[PDB]
Amino acid sequence: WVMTCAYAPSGNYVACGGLDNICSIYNLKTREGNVRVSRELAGHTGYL
Amino acid sequence: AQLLYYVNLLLIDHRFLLRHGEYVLHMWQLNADKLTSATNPDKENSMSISILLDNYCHPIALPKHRPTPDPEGDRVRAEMPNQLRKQLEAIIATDPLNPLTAEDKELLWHFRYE
Amino acid sequence: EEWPLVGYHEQLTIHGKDHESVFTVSLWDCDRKFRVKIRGIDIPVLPLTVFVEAN
Amino acid sequence: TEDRIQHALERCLHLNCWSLQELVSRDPGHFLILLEQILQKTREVQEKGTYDLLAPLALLFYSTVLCTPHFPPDSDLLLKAARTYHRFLTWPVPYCSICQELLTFIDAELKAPGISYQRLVRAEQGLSTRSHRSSTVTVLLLNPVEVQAEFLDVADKLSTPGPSPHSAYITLLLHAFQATFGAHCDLSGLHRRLQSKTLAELEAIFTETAEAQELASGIGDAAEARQWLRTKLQAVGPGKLRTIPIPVARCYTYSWNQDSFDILQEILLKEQELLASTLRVVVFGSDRIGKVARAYSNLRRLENNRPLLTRFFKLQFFYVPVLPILADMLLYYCRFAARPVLLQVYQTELTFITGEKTTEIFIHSLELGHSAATRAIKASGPGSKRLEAVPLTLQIIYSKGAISGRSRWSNMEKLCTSVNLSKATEALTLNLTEVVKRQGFNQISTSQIKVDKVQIIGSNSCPFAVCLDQDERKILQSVIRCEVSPCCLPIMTFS
Repeated sequence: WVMTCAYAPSGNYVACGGLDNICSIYNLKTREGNVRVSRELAGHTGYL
Repeated sequence: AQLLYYVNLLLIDHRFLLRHGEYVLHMWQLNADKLTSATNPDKENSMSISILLDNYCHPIALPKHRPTPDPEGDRVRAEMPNQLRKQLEAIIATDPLNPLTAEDKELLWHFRYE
Repeated sequence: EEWPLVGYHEQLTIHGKDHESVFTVSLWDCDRKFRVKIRGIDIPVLPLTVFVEAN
Repeated sequence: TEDRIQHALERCLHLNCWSLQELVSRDPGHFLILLEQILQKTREVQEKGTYDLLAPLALLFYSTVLCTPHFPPDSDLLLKAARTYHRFLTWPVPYCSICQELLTFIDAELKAPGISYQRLVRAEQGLSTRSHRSSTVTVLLLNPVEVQAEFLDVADKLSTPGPSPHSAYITLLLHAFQATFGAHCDLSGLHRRLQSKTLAELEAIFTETAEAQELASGIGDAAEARQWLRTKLQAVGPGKLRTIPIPVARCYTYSWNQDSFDILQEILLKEQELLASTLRVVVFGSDRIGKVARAYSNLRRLENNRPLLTRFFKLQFFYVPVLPILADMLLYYCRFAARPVLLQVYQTELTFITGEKTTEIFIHSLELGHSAATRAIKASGPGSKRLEAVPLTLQIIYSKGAISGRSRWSNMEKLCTSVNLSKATEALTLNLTEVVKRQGFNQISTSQIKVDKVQIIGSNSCPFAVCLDQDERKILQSVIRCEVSPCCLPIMTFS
């Protein structure tokens, strides 16, 4: 249930979120070059 | 009509109590067999029967009879009339493969000390 | 071998007793006609009319 | 009069009850005659063995012996009744378990007359003592748009506070004293003298009367208990016997347009100011108002796991299929119905895509997939404003069970958009909308198979949305395995 996304100005990070009430940040330039989840910014009490 | 299966169950168990609950029994398939009190070991292709015996808040025991003198025989000790005695003895004289008709049963039961 | 070493109608009838101290019922106090409930039959394998007949 | 009673009795054991309980109340003398007749019919059953006609008699006795204005000392009706119902201990459960609890009530009524009606009234009013304090509250959860205006009227009437603690204490004292001293007391003089007395002294008098009644009921011997109670009441202190009916209990009527039982905790705030105990929730019910059982679901587990209402009260829910006759019949049912009917709740073992596990319960149904997703968007609102079904690949093993213990297994791998489970030990009618051909339209093959137990395994890359009991607001996706098998606040039925 993704509702939003946001390319970082640097181009290294991308963010997304939705009804999960979490802003999942992903790193495109990963140590191993994979699409790895950098962070789960949780704390919001409603859909992102 | 052709009989296909059968099963038997004791209604009083081995410790003087009546049967209560749900019982599922396996079926022997068709003597001293038809008087069998065991369940079929073949639990894979055997006809099964499920029955219910109503529960009871307390055990349904069955007491032991107590021995009491029976004057019906003690003081009944004078020789019976020769005709009735003749009938009794003539009845007793047949082979054990002679089926006792109801009449004979009643006669013998009344004369249960001759 | 080591398998260790493994009443009367008056005591087993409700009548003459207070319901508080009832623990068993003699079989001879129950005048209800015997009753049994059948549920069904089940054969896993198919070999018409059928009918149980208890006796 | 006797033949009228016999006709009514034979026509109520076929609004035929209310008429019995309204013809006897006229004359203090009609309560013994009816009881005698009941015993005769009861004895016939005891002689015969007709299993199906005992519980209505066992409820009519309890109901009349508790409204009987007074039992003459000469009449030995209670002893004959106890001898008649003592011989049911040999009957199958539950008859012996209704008779044991009737015999206890007949000992409470043999030792302390009127105790079983003073307990009820005390409780229902909320006018208990500081030794044995209790309370009962009735909440009329009714939907204004569904209930009829006749029922709305009856509800309004019932809610109106009729009695006061003063009047309630006067009625309780009058009936406790009358039950014991029959006609030999002056109920007009006693009422006139009690009217001028103050509320506090009335409360003290009732507390002593209730303690004396309880202690007399506690005495082993019946014969001396009555004399001791009579002497105690004389120390505390021919006419015509008077029928004292049951005072209306406390009731509250709240407008329930919702389906969840959250309303109740909001009520509990004014309970902080309005105070084990018990709460009589009288749910008024329609066909779809299915969802009431779904709300029951929460209030069952939710509370069992987060006790909030149960902290003080024992809840009891009453289903109405939807003073005047409806008021009387309602109160009588709620008062004398005391045997619940628990409905089956299916159990589900869920393994999530993460790997966590927690057993759950679906009372009504279990939907999955396109149905689950559709309900997910129905519960979105602004989401559904800003927001075909690609099939979900599930390997499903369903087992058909039996009392014999021989489970017949079968299995299949499928690629179906949705799968809903629906109710017929029980049977679970199941639907499987297969995607015979994926595309914005997927071929739909509704498959109705009769499964009781099911085992669903979905690919970890194919999370499947799951709805339990049609609860559109809490669908569960991200599950990878689901194992389903057929597993205080009771609902209640009169029989």
